[PDB]
Amino acid sequence: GSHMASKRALVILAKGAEEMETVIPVDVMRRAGIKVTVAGLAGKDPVQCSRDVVICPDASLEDAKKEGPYDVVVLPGGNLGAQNLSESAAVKEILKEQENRKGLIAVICAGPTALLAHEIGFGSKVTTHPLAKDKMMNGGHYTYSENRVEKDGLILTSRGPGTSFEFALAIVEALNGKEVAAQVKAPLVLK
Amino acid sequence: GSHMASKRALVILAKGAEEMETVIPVDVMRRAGIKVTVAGLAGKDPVQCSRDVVICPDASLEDAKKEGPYDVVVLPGGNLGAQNLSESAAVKEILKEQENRKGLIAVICAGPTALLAHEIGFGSKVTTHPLAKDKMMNGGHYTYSENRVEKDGLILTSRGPGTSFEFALAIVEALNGKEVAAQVKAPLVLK
Repeated sequence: GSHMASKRALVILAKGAEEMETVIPVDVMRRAGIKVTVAGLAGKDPVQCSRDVVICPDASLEDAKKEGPYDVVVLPGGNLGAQNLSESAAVKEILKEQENRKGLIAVICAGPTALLAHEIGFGSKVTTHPLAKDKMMNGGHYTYSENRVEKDGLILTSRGPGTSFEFALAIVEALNGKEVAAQVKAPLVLK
Repeated sequence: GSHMASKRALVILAKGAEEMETVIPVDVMRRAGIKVTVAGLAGKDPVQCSRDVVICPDASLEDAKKEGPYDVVVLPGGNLGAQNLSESAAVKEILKEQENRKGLIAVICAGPTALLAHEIGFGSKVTTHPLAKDKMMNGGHYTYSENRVEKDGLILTSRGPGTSFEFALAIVEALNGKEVAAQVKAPLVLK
């Protein structure tokens, strides 16, 4: 078929998610032509984020989970967002399936602690927000990195709001290649 | 009264606004303790942004306009967002009042072309997204800058999604001072 990759992303949006860490990847991936489904963890109703920005999901996770599999599953950070994701059986199942099928998992900031909660990617080199380091490293199930973006095979992690553009472009690069990522980067006026 | 500034921001959210350029300033200003009202240009219902992210306003502009004045009026970019803002009599009135009372106006990316439409801040040094330069400069009503953030008195402009953190921190600095801006910057993991 076509040499032009048509890819799909699942972004899981929980109450208390960091809104910048949600919107930057969604926007940047859509700029790349990735079909992104913003899926509300609890359901389809609008989601109150960490600084009270309210984002309306495209669908409930309930419904979006049925339209899998996805080329990447994306978890934003935010302490409460990460907590909610960590407590979710539905999220456990999706991550496990994604890992089982050798699909990309991309998580940022406090997000990676959801990987810890769900026993996903043990033994990976991972980064997190500096403040989430101890939580992530409790039990020594990973090797820690200070890299702004870290990609260890199909486990892609990043550090904070300030690494969100780099994180999103790394996802684009992994799904669609370097040239597509360069195209999307070009008008962003990034440093 | 208190030596600790309690400040208020009005962010005007139009259909087709750039969602990153909306959420980054809202989040960053709220991190600073600024009371931010995300006001929907057309009303209080959820607003579809440039890459289809849907953000629920705190209020209609109709209602928020009555709770003025604000310490800063913020206009995000996005071509369609900027167009809608440029066509709005309500926005014209708010900007004029803000300029008349020597209050801050902060605009990013395509956003500054709304200043042009409304004849706001003529003779200011301003920047825009590179692609919006010609539109902004039509009629020679401003002096152009390539600075990532440009502040000419009470007219603060910036270039794109990639300058959004710098733009938001500049607003924080203008309202609450350098130390508050440093506090907010510290955990962002910015380059």
